[PDB]
Amino acid sequence: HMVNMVSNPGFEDGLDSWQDWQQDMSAVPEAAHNGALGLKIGGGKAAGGGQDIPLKPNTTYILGAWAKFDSKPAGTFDVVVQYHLKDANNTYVQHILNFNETDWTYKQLLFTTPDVFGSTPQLALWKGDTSKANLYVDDVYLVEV
Ligand SMILES: OC[C@H]1O[C@@H](O[C@H]2[C@H](O)[C@H](O)[C@H](O[C@H]3[C@H](O)[C@H](O)[C@H](O[C@H]4[C@H](O)[C@H](O)[C@H](O[C@H]5[C@H](O)[C@H](O)[C@H](O)O[C@@H]5CO)O[C@@H]4CO)O[C@@H]3CO)O[C@@H]2CO)[C@@H](O)[C@@H](O)[C@@H]1O
Ligand SMILES: [Ca+2]
Repeated sequence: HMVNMVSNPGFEDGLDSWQDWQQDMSAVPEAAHNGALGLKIGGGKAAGGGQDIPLKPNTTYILGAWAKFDSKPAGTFDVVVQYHLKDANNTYVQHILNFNETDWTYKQLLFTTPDVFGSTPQLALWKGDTSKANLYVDDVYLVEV
């Protein structure tokens, strides 16, 4: 843990640097874990957003995040680093944190990138749950160790 690769990782600059795929995202105080703002992804449909992050090859990273649903979900909220390999079929690979908690929860995983990327890595915040539960996420981490 030295440098955070994620731009606008605490949503303190609103939605700056975050793609909004289903127009279901807002940066609002009610969703804050730290600072003034957090990301709210509205319940009722599957929705999310993300950021393209070029990574170094052959390198070990920690992916981490804080999340909570404001109500018991049926599915999960997922934070993912995803990219294609450069191989026989360009395998798609996903390093996935799953959340279903209604208290602020920090989760983290470790992964090591391939020698060659088949595509540019993407950090996705994917609230696949389809209940009425709203999802809060804040303080996302992607750091080389
Ligand atoms: O909308 C216009 C906009 O689209 C953009 O492209 C988006 C696209 O719209 C989707 O939102 C898409 O969403 C995908 C996520 O990126 C991610 O790939 C996600 O991956 C899932 C996976 O499908 C599967 O569900 C998996 O389930 C796991 C689970 O997490 C757990 O591990 C369990 O134990 O195992 C199961 C497997 O059984 O988990 C992953 C959860 O992250 O799926 C979504 C696909 O529906 O992302 C696209 C961007 O990458 C852009 O094209 C944009 O330009 C355009 O304007
Ligand atoms: Ca914040």
